[PDB]
Amino acid sequence: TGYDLSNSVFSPDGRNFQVEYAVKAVENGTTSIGIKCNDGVVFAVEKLITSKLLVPQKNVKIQVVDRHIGCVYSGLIPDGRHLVNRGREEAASFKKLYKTPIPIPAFADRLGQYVQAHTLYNSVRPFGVSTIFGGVDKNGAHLYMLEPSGSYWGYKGAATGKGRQSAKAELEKLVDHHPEGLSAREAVKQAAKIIYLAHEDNKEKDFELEISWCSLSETNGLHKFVKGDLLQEAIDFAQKEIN
Amino acid sequence: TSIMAVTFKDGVILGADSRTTTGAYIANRVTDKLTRVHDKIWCCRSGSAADTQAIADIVQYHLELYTSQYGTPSTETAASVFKELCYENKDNLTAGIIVAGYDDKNKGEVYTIPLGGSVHKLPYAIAGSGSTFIYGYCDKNFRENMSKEETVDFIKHSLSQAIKWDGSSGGVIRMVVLTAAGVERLIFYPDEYEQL
Amino acid sequence: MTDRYSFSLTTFSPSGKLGQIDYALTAVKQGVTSLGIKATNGVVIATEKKSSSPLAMSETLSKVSLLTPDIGAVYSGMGPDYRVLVDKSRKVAHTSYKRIYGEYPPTKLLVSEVAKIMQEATQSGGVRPFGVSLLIAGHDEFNGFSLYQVDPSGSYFPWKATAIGKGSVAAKTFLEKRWNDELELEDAIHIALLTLKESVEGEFNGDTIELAIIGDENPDLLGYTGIPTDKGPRFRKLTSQEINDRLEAL
Amino acid sequence: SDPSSINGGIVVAMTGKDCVAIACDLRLGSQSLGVSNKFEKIFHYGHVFLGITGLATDVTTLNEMFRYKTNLYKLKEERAIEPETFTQLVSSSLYERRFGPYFVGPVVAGINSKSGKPFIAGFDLIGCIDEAKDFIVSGTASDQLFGMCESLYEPNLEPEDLFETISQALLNAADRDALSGWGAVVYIIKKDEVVKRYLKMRQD
Amino acid sequence: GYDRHITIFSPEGRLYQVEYAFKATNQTNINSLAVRGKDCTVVISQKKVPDKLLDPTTVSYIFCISRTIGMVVNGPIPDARNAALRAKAEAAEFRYKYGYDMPCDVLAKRMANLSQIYTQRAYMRPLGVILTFVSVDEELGPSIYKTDPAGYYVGYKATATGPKQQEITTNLENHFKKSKIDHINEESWEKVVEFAITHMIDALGTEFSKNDLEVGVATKDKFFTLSAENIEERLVAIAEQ
Amino acid sequence: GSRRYDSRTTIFSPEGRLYQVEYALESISHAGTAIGIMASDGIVLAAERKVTSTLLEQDTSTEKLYKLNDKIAVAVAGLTADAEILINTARIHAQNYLKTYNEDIPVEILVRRLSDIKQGYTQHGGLRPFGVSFIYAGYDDRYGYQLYTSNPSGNYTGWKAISVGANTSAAQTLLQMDYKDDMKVDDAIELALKTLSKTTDSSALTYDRLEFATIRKGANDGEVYQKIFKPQEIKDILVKTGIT
Amino acid sequence: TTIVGVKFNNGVVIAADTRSTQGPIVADKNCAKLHRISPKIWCAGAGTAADTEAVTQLIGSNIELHSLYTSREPRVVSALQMLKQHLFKYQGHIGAYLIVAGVDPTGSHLFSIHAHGSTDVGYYLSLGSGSLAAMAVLESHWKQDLTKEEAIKLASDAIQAGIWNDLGSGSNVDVCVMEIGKDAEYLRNYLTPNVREEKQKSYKFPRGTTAVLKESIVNICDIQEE
Amino acid sequence: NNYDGDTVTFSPTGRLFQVEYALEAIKQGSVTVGLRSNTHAVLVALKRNADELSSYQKKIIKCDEHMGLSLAGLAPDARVLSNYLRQQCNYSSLVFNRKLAVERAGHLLCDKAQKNTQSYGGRPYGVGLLIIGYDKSGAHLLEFQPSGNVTELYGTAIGARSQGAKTYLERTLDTFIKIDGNPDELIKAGVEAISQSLRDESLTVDNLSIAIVGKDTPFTIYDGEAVAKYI
Amino acid sequence: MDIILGIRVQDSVILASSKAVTRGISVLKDSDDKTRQLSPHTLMSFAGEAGDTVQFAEYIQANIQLYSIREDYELSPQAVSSFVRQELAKSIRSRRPYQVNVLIGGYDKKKNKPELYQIDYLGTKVELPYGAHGYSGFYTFSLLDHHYRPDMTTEEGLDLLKLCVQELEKRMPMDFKGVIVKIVDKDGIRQVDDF
Ligand SMILES: [Mg+2]
Ligand SMILES: [Mg+2]
Ligand SMILES: [Mg+2]
Ligand SMILES: [Mg+2]
Ligand SMILES: [Mg+2]
Ligand SMILES: [Mg+2]
Ligand SMILES: [Mg+2]
Repeated sequence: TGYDLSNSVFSPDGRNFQVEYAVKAVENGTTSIGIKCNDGVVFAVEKLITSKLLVPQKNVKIQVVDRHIGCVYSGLIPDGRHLVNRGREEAASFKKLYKTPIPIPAFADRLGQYVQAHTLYNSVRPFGVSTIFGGVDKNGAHLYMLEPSGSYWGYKGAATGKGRQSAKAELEKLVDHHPEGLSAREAVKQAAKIIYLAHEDNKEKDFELEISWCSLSETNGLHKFVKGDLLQEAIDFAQKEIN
Repeated sequence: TSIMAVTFKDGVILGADSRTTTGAYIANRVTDKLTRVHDKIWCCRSGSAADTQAIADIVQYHLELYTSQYGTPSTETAASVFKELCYENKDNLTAGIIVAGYDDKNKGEVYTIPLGGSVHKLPYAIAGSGSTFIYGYCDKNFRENMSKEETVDFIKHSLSQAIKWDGSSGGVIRMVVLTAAGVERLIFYPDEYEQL
Repeated sequence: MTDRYSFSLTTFSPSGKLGQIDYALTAVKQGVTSLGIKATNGVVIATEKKSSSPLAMSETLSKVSLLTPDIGAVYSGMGPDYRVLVDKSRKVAHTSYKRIYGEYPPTKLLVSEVAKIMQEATQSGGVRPFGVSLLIAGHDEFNGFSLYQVDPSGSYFPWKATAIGKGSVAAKTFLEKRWNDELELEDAIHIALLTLKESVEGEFNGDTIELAIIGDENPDLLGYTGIPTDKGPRFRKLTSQEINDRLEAL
Repeated sequence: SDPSSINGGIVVAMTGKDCVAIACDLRLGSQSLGVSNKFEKIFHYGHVFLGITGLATDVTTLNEMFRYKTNLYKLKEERAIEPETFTQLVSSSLYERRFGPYFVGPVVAGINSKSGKPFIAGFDLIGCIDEAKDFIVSGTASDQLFGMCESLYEPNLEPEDLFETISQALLNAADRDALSGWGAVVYIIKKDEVVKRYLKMRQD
Repeated sequence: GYDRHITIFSPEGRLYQVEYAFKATNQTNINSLAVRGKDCTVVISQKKVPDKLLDPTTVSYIFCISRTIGMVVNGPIPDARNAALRAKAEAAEFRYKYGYDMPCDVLAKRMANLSQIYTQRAYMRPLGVILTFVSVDEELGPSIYKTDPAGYYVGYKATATGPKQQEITTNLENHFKKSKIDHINEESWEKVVEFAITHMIDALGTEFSKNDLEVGVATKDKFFTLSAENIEERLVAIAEQ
Repeated sequence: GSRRYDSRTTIFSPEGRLYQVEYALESISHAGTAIGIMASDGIVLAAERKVTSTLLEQDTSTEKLYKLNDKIAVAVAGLTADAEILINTARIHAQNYLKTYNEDIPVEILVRRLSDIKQGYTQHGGLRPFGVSFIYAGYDDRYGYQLYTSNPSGNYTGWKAISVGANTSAAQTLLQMDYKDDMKVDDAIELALKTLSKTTDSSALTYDRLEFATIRKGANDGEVYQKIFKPQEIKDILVKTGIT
Repeated sequence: TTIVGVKFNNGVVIAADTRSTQGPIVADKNCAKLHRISPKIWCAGAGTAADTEAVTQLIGSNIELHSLYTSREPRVVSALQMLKQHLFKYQGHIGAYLIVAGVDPTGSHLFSIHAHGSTDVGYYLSLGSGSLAAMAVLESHWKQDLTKEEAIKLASDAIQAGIWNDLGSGSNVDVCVMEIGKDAEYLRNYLTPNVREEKQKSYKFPRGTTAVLKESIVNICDIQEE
Repeated sequence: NNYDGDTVTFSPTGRLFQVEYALEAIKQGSVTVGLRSNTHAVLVALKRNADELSSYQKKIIKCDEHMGLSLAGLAPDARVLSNYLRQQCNYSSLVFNRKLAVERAGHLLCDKAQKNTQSYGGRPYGVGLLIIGYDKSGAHLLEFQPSGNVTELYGTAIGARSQGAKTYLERTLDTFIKIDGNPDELIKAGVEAISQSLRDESLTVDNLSIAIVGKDTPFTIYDGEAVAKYI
Repeated sequence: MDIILGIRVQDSVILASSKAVTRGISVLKDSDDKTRQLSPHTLMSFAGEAGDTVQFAEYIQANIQLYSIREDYELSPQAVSSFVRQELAKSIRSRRPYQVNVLIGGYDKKKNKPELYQIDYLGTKVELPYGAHGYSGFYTFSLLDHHYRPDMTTEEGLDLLKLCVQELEKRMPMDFKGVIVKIVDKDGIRQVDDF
């Protein structure tokens, strides 16, 4: 034994336990989701209100990469920021050499390879975040989710954090009860609901909802934060559904 | 050297003479100045033969690696890679490159990259020492959305005049046609184009 | 990152043993038997092509390798370690000799360079020893024919005949009985085949045996004519057919 | 100014029947000023002979470098280096300084101890091998040497006829060069004996 | 017990970290199979999309390395993509340096050498993947070369990889014991793909829909993968015979 | 991270000893015995090869005795591959000195440099020491004939007669008994072989299990010659001194 | 120097003169300028002679290693690509000008390469100070689909034009023929049109003509025994 | 326990013990309070001496004219991080002629701290920081933890027995947020908040440290006689 | 600087070196000693570029003194001269070369012979009976070629030297302000303080 004490060591079953322990930190984080819609993507996240002293609207968690990609994550927040900074360098260098803004699948692999590299050596620690990200490129909308092992796939909808089971089930319903499509505006409302539903498993504290989206028609393919009236509306849609 | 690239309704055509000189000596009279950097992204080269071959080979490498990872690159992307090499190494390069390619979304596109490494998207482009003598002719005779046969004639008549006046240009006129249909190489001999 | 294993992974134990070298030799012991025999007018090296699965094309896996036109190598132990040593050995024959002297190195000196590479893997930071023993056969003008064994420690020794791997103790005994200083190359090949049959379990033919010689200059393998003094490689790999021809008069 | 003609000097080598000769003047100067009449330009490493003309500091440096390399060669190979092999070593060593070269004109002379074949070779300062059968010349009076050698040389001279030929070639060439002369040495080289002869010549 | 954790020899001359990397190779619970035609090389792999929230078009273990070379991987996806990116870089660099396309067997050797280094150098872990490279080589013709975490590689008439590799392997051996040739004697790649799928069905004892498979095909001068609809057309022709 | 697997090859024990050096010396004590004896008119080096086989090619083999230059040779005891690394370094040092000063390197200066290299591996770098002890036999015009030893600690000392490898306690006692200052080379030869004959773990001592060398002024007029003995010449000297 | 390359039916031939000069002086009357990159890939160089030799040996060495690594016979495009990237890197400071010719599993090839790193393809090429004399002949007599015999004749005639008309070129013609599916045949001194006529007089000296101060025996042996 | 020997190791529940041990050094540090209105932001810090012959350790550091912080934990780590902040504020002015937004300063600190939690040989920082500033979007208060977590707040406290002050501020939120244009009242409220963390000792003239920044007020530190007015 | 001369007689080496130091327009000093003792029986005189001469000489001296302590032995003049030559040969392909010419006069206690080595800034070494650097040889060598004998005494060597310095003082345009003379023999190094 002692196989779990060092990153990059295979156990006798062929597992990297340090990566599996990184997942535990992710499973201990706040719930975050992504929903792919007809011409875009929506991202939402639960921000726990630790105290009344937190300034509302002011500790933003969703992050833009370039101008067309949104990223949200659950787990160790600083690890997520580190990963987005790297993502921004990778997007900048791609656009520098190739002119066109980085395609979402290309961007996903850039993050994938970087996260995977942190499972190759004992001199570094795996990332303690699962990251949901995506946006619009020249081939349409794309939504990805990336784990601490470096593993990622494309998704119709995705969820991570403490309320991931609840949110998955909610996402599975949307996929079945809308086999032809979901509009960006619908998806914003649905995102609000699913976060409110997933908040059951973090009930001791009350929370702040945060949403963003990129849609070819609603935002011109750029990533924007859902603010003001449209935010309030989706909050109302969500509040009516929990009764 | 006389090189040009012309967009038309079905795509783009590149044209060039076949002469390369060492002073007044014709070192090669059947040179191929039209080079492939991707299936339907080609370039015409002018300036230092060593520099433009080196650059072209590096771009072909970058686009082959781009393709493996991200699929077919745009013509704009190919021009951007050329530009990067020409701009960052302007002190050590003497390269004048025209990039021409065909997309299905974007159709035929032409980008000229002159000495300093700037980029310019154009309906058509001319370059090389022999190009100076056909600025007037090309400006007067180029129309947008010509047919394949009109475009072949425009290029043939243009390079015929460049060859006539420029001692550094000569030999055969080579052309490469880039469309949805594929890639077609054309060649025209002195006896055809001289008497136009 | 950065390689932060800058300390030795092979170290002396209280009894004076270098553990990793002994363990490397143990890996060689498990290896498939290979051998070499020196004759008056040549050298033969041979081994068993133990194919992992019958769907494997075993001719695509070369256990006997040309290092220079006059030098060849066979091994017992870890095949992948052998393959990279052959790449390095070929390169060092050029970088530290042919590019300097305009000629290929003599057998002992190439053996010396391979041995140095293997020694460094036994003392350098963050590496384990190579888990192979090599038998290197070759010819050069001033030393004639020679046969060398190289071990995981980097130690090398010249042999008249020897065997390494699985059934080496039995094979060495067999070789002590038959070897003499008057063997011609055909006699040595015949003894190599006889010796090798003992350690081979099942099929024993030209497709399961890999065998090469260092012998006469082959001008037909040179690839060009017209320079009298260039007479061609002395290393030749016997064909499947040539091996089977000699297995009848066996 | 030109580094290969500051110090002056000449070397010539010739092949005959089962022998080779190599000869050199003994002058070292600083342009017009004669500095030494004992500056030998021929060195040997076992049975391989090396003459070097050109810049004298590089002559000295290269001798010390090839002594170094042929000594290590001998310890490893357990035999003396041969003329053909040494020639390649000289070429390699010079070319490794392609863009900051030694300003020399080396000449190799020797007999292959196995085949018995006589061997000579010459180089430019940057390693190009000149492998003539008949004769090799080098130094500030090389044009004069090409003149003498071309007319005086015939193939298959016996050791003591070869001596007279190469001696007369060197002497009369040196007398038409301001920066060469002040004495001369001639090595006659056979498969097992080597004789060294100092010549009497004018001292102006 | 530290000879278990890094790539140094155990007292029996073994590398445990290499052995455990072979075990990671079957984590995905996928089987693949490669065969050679007259003019082509075919590789098929099981496709399993267990979650309904996944975009199944992005779920793949077959990679287009160069225009001529395809690669299928048996092992976790992150290590697979690491190997895929590296092989793409290697193949592109080879073409730039030496002026011709990297042969399938040469790329396999190169990746096998990289793997060998990870078994000898302590700071690098082995990749828990098995790589099967396919092409129609311009000198050697249809080619299959497979690499593993030990740095071993060899060419194959045909091969299989995954948890049930033995059943597929023996099934293939028995066919070639019959046919007595190195390959599937079939003109069209369509018919070689049908052979491949048929013999996987028999060996696994399972039936496939168009979404349960992944197919890669190598021909002279291009390697490509089939869509669900091209595979459907393959499945249909199989049923009607 | 990596610290976990570091043996720390360069630390003191609580008694103030260097573990790895002690264990390397233990390794060397199992190597074939090598003996050096100094006379007024030369030096003898004699060494025993570690058990042979009849198929080992003796006449082309070199495991114990190495030429560093024309005036200096070494006898080796320990890991041969480690010794070759150091030997080539010493050969290069000797040529560097000759190139710089145009004089052959004094024996001690060569010995000190090699010993300083060995020392470095015990103080810094975290690498294992070289498992090698040397006997140096050489001549220079300052001190004449000289014998030195060096071991994995990088300490060196001078000797009239010395042994390294297996059974040094027994060998040293025998040399201590029969050695005399006025002794000549031909007697020293006999002493060395007799000492190996008595200390050997083999049943008897034969030509095929020995390497032998001398450094003599025995060369026409004020100059020194090294003689690595051929197998036939070792057979002759064994007969001549009545051991076979 | 005159060097040519000529493509024919089933292969390619190269040829060169044999004069090497030091300024206006002939240093070697019978230099071999045809070098081997690999058994069936040969080249000839003009410009800085040490550079052409060095660059030939370096790429020849790396080509051999590449071939051993890939288990394939070397390709001409590989020699070309490695030469041009090496030369381009040194910006023309390595004064190597080469005609490279060969056959490989892919076919027969003929390339020129210039010191700065540019390359050219052709059916017939020439290089060196005699390149214009040679090219005049090649442009006069070359045709599509030459036989092996016609190509050797054409190539050697092109070299002869250099030998007679270019002061930089002289002495003999060397030829190397590379036919597909065969061994390359290197024909050293294929033509010999310049034998020195016998002189009028022997310049052999009477022995004792030269004045001598000292003789000594040089010790070329190592230190003697005993 | 087997998992706390370095920062590069997760526990089986996904914790980073070296980081948690770094957090523990803050809990031992002397209490410091931060709070803000819409016009001003205030830091109050209780300074701790070694004995009665010794000076009181300074807890408040100026970063720029519009920004500064207070510390709890390892003071040399605060000196490193505050120096880094000074440079970043400085870079923003020299290159962009722009005052560094307090929020950007928080993001930069987070990223600097994070790198020391993911690599071998490093250790986490062992200090907590409260950063106040007045920029283009008004008054701000940030809390930095050496885990890399940075949080924007109306008020807070860190160090030994900060919990008392933290509850006091939580009660008073609606009152102190409205103290606009009256610096003295905002300080008073901060001094009152920090008093809920005192036991045994009380606020004296060499004990108390106050800093304020706002609308027309450069970041300035009050010690000694200058705090008499507030005790 | 300017004139340095050396002559090897029967049992000693004599080095003569000019005293003037000139900075362009003015003679700054007329008593400068252009020499360093490298070992008890080895002396080096030097001339060339300002600053570099003394820096080089003191660097050589430091290295020879270090060797002497390490080995408790004095290097032979031949060995010292080869070391010095290598340093100058190394310097000529440097970024900024030492422009320094030297004469090395030593008495070899092993062979009981005086030895004079002439080395220029390129690293051109020659052993000579008498030597000079710069233009000094142009005025003096014809006298030395005439009068020199290998069996001269120290006093005869000094007299031949006076004759050399007198010819220099007559025909040389520069006033070099006389010479400092030093003798190297079996008993070491001494200065002749009346010349
Ligand atoms: Mg024209
Ligand atoms: Mg003269
Ligand atoms: Mg004169
Ligand atoms: Mg003269
Ligand atoms: Mg490893
Ligand atoms: Mg250029
Ligand atoms: Mg001089």
